[PDB]
Amino acid sequence: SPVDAATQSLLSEELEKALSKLSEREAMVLKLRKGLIDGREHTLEEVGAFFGVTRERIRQIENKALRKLKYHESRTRKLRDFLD
Amino acid sequence: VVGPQLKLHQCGLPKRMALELFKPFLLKKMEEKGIAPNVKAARRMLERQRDIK
Amino acid sequence: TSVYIEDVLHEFSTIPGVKEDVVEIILNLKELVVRFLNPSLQTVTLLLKAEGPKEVKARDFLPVADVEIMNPDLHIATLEEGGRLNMEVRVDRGVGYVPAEKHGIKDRINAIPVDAVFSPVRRVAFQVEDTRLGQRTDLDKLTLRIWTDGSVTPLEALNQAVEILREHLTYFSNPQ
Amino acid sequence: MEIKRFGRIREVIPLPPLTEIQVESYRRALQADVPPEKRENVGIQAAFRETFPIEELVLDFLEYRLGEPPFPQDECREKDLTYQAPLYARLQLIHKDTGLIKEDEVFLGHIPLMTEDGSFIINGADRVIVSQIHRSPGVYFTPDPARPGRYIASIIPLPKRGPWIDLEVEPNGVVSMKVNKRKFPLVLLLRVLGYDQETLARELGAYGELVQGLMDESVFAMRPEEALIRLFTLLRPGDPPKRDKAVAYVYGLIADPRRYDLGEAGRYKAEEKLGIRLSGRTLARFEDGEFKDEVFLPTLRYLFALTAGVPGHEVDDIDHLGNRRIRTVGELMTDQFRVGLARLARGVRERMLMGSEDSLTPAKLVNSRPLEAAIREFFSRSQLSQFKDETNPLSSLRHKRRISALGPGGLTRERAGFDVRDVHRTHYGRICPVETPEGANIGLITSLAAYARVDELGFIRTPYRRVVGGVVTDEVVYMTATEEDRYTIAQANTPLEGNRIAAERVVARRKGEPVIVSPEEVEFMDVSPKQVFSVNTNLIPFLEHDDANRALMGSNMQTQAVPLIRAQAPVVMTGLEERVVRDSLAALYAEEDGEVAKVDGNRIVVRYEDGRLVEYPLRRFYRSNQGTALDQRPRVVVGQRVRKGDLLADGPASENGFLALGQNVLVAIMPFDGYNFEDAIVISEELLKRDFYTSIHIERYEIEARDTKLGPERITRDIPHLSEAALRDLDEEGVVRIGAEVKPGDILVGRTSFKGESEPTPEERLLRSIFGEKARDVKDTSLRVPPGEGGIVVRTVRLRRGDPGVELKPGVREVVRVYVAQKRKLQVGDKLANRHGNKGVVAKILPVEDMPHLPDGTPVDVILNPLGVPSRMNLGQILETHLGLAGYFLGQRYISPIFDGAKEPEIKELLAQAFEVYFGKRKGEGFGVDKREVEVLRRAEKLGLVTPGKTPEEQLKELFLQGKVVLYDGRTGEPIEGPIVVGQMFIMKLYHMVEDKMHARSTGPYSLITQQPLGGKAQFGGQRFGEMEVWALEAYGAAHTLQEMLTLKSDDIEGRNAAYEAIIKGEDVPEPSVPESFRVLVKELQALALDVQTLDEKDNPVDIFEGLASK
DNA sequence: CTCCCGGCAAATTGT
DNA sequence: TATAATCGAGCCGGGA
RNA sequence: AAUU
Repeated sequence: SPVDAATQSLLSEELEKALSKLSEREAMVLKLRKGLIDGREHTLEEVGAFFGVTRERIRQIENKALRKLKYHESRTRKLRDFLD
Repeated sequence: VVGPQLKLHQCGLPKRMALELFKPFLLKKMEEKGIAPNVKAARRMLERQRDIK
Repeated sequence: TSVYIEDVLHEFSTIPGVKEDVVEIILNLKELVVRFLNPSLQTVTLLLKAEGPKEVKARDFLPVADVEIMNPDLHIATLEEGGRLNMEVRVDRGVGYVPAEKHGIKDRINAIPVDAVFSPVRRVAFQVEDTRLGQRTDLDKLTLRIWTDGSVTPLEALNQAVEILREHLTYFSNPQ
Repeated sequence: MEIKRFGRIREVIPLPPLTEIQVESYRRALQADVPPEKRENVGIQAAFRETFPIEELVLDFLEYRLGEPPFPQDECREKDLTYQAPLYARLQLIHKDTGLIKEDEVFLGHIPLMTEDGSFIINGADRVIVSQIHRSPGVYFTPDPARPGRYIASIIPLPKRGPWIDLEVEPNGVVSMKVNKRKFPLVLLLRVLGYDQETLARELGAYGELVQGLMDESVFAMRPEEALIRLFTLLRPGDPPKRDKAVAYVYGLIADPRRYDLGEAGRYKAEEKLGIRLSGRTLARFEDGEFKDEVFLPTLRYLFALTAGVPGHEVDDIDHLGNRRIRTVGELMTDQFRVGLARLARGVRERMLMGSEDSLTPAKLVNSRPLEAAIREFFSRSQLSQFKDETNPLSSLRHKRRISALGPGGLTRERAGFDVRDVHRTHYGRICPVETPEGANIGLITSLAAYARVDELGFIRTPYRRVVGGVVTDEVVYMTATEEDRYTIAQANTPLEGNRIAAERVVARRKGEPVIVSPEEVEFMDVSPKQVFSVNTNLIPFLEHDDANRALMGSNMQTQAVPLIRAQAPVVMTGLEERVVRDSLAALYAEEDGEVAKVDGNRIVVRYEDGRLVEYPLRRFYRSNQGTALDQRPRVVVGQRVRKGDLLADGPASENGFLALGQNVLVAIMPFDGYNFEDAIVISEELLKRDFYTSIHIERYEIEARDTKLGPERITRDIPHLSEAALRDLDEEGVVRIGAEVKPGDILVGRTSFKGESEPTPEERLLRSIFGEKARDVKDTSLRVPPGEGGIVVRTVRLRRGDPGVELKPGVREVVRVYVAQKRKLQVGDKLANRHGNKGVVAKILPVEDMPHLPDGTPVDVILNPLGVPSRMNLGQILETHLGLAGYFLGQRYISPIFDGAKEPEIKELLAQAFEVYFGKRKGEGFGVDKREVEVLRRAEKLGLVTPGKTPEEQLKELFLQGKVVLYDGRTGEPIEGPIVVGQMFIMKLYHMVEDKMHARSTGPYSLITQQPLGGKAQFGGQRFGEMEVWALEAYGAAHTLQEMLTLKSDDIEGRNAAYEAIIKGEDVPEPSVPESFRVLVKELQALALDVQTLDEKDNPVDIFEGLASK
């Protein structure tokens, strides 16, 4: 619907504004894990193979990426209203 | 309904009707005035009738 | 302004042993004329408990200090053998006609807000008759007839009316 | 208070039972309470005898029985069940070869039962079967429009029970017969019946030029067999004319009492017109191996004699109510039963071929599915089975007495001209001339007259009193239209002394034509004026003073009156308002004499003479079809001695047993500051204060939880992402608690649905991930309050799968229903009407101090503009007010019957007595005439209203006798410069309420193929801006406004999305794109193999699909 | 002539 | 998969 | 089937 088209579009734009504020390496891992790239939510082992690191290393940058993401959110209050 | 007091260029329009008909315009104005944080939040406020201030 | 009847969730209910449905009962409570003797008292709460084959009138309300029921003969509910009526009616002081949707006053969860006709004045007419000071003619003799429910007095009404009008004429003082 | 009744007419008979057209018809069809050997051959009984025996083994019908209903009436409505009885039939199978007899009673399905008040319950909803008017079977003779001196004879059977036949005499001189659009010389058929020229020449020869057109030598040269084969080849080309085949086709067309049915009424009309006797309902017989004629020769004989001008032969008026008959509920239903029966017979023969030809009982041979479906089809989808109108008790009473010319076996709306819609003279006393719909259906749907009853043949009869000599008997004869045309019928108001006619000259009718006649010539006399009009029309006092077009609106609008909590009977009644409540069945009465044992809100227990203690439960706040509250209230007290037929409880819209469709209000007739303009109405806020025109309304909300391929929908209090504020009033299970106040947006029933496969978007996965609330499996589908609705929750019904007594449609776990009630105070935009057709919407509500008021301080209730009267010519409302004024002060109500009513002198006498109370009170209380009453009196005497030189009291009385009073403007205090008409009027609040009609939409649902907004308030629809609306924008030259209608505000998808986004960002709306419905048009033309190309100015193709449709 | 196909006001609601 | 079964069941105007 |  016009509302939905507007809402989803605005959401895609705010999500990207927050991911560019992450290093390229730690933003790409989050996109691969939640399916924003390729549509599939990749396992921890697979993300290890594409960046060539250990399954535990990839879990670590996801939490620090997600934690840093959480910090920028508490600061700018940008993504809160899309939770409905 | 007849509205004798109107000037020829006027009509009576129910407030509840106008809120729906002008809803997109209303959302923007609710943001300029601090009445809502942003457009998405403003719409949620109009959804429940008891939430309308 | 509000009514709570025990074991009644809403206005469209009906009470066993009682002839009147709750809608009619509240319709009867709207005729209750309740005088506050103490001018500082803006709200009260009348209690009523009745059972058995009796016709509840306004007298059966439990007497409260500084409060007089001006029409104790008013019919409220007709109860029959085994009928049990226990209620709490909140009475307020106010002005004009404030409908239930407007005030929405509820002392408790199961309370039914009631349309409030606050005004004590039942009828007002005024006669204008011819009179003379014996030199001059077409003078006016003014007679105001004022009927009331008794909570306030026809005279008290007139003074408040005059006092309102006087206070209103003051508003013409500061021009811009 | 006193009830003063007017009128000098003594009505010898009461109104008939008003629902008898319904009640008696179905009882007659079922005969369930009759023991089988004594059932007459009619209705269900006749249907069985027609279908059986089933030949091919022979299966024969013994008897049927109807069981008791599986569920009572209240229960069916609750559970969405049809109220019906099990039908069983005892059948015996015979093997004609063996002699074997196996007999069993087979179950044929269920038959729907009619309730006490004449309605049905079909899947939980109350329905009415509307009687159907149609052409009576029989033999008719009409003039041929093409050739003036010639005529056509038509033999017409019951609908779908045979073909229509036409006997035309062609210009060449031979008598032609037309059947199934094919014509031939009728002579051929005469020879097949076994007629020989000797019989035919001698019989019709008397008519000189005609008998020779019948003579054809070649036809006589062939025996009835050659003539039968010859005819069959004419009617059915390509079918080999096998001798057994022709008998079979022709027999089925004429002699088969199974494939061709004239009415029983058809037989009588035929026997009566041609002066013969029919052995049956067929035009001919198969007897002694050959065909033996019945109808054709008498019909041919009459046709020749009429063309010749033989005395005693007339043309038939096809709109005469003797030749037009009513098909009542029983007959209509039985027809569908017969069809369902014939399909079951087709099933029997096919089962008498397949499987074991030996080992078969009736139970294996009969499949009742065809029968259950035919009846279920009639009740669910027929055009004569209508949703009951039960807005108020009168709504349903009127519905049952309606007569439709439409439906399966009658006209279409595009197929009926003036003749049928006209008021025929024979409608007098039978069908009401006033009560018909305004608009497209005018004259097709009508209403049964009050004293009319439908006889066994289906003709409407109306009562008349015998007059022998000059004495008016008390014996009433119900007459058909045909029989009425014989006598001279005097009017009901003709003066009487005792039983003797007291006038030397009376007003009477001969064939409807008015004529003046001496008492010696009076054969009968009308029973009453009431007998000419419907029940609704009869509720309008002073009807004799109202123009019919307005009385029509008066009738119909009483149907729409909403039951009021304070509802009152009119102060001026017609005397029918008691009977309507009683026959309606809303009110509750005492069976025998007795004593009241108990009185409750929920019940009344009565002790009778019998000693037996009978308990009558009361229907309290039940929701009718239209959402008005049907609620019964107890009118007696414990220990009251009641007689047989005494009132026990008031139904809806009844007051102490009298029909209460509205309130009696004090009305002033005068313009008021333009709030009165063009029929608008001004009301006093005092009406709301005392709760006049307040009505209770209940709306029903429903929700299903069903099994899905994604998992079960669940009704739960657990709804993703919802606050405790939002869930506050929901119980443990997720259902709103009884009594809560619900407003738009509020949750009624909580429900979860499993998120589809394209589950949360990766965008949504990451957003939720940020907040550390991992994404849920289910979504919130809860049922919510629609915009503009809401109220107090009075009921919840929950039906699951696996609880005793309930099984839902496949896949549905549970169904929850929420009943929400509202007390509606009268408001601006609500519609009011009186019984004379004055209708208007409430435009202004004044505080009591602005209302015009009487000198003694009493303010008026309603101000109606006088500009509504003169053009409308409905003056009954004016007389109603005058008598209503008298009654306001005397404290009385009146019964003024239609056409025998209160007359002016009598109203004036009552008004004088009122003035004494209105004025003498004041003079004794120590008040004299007012200064302003003098000023108005001055101006009134300039108007010729008062006589100059009389005392003010005398003049005020002169004005009061004209129904006018001095009126003070509550704003000024100054009088109205002239005396104004004031009195008590009966006014109803109709079912059209702004709350229901107000609607607005920004954006919302769109349609699948067109992508245009859906329609209607219930779908949150957009308004249709149709062709004519586009013309308006075009004529204004508003091109950009119009383009918006065609694109951004409709089916331009890209445009509307972009336009919305711009408005919420504060930008101006963008220029539109291609409407999606044009793309639909293009592709639909491609599907037709037509190439549609949008081209630029260079004639190069433009792709409006933007590459999406090209490889 | 006869027949065969095309037309036959708008918006709204309701089960 | 093998007795034998063999042909169905609304009025109106205008244009070829 | 209603409303205008």
